[PDB]
Amino acid sequence: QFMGIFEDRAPVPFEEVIDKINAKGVCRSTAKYVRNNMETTAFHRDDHET
Amino acid sequence: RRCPTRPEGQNYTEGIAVVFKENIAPYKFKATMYYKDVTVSQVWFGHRYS
Repeated sequence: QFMGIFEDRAPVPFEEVIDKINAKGVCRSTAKYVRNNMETTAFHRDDHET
Repeated sequence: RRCPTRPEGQNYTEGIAVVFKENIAPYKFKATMYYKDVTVSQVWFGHRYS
C-alpha cells in the first residue's frame, strides 16, 4: 500500500546545465537543491551518482 | 436631345435562405465519473494532543 508520495520539482544547477546537458548530452542522477531552507539531496534508485 | 430613360431595374429573385456561421461552441455530452478517494493520514499522538 502507498502510504505517501512526496513529489517535488528540483532545479538543475548551472554547472550541471552547461557542462553536462548542453555539452555531453547527459544529466546527473542525483538532485541537489535547496528546499524549505535546507540543502537536500535525492539519489535516484537509492544508488550512487551517475 | 435624346436624354436617357429609367435604368433596366434589378431583376430580383425571391426565395428562402438559411444562414450558417462557423461553429465555435464545443460539443457537449453527459459523462459519468467513477473513482475512489483514498486518504491515508499519519497522526502523531502526543501526550496531550494529536
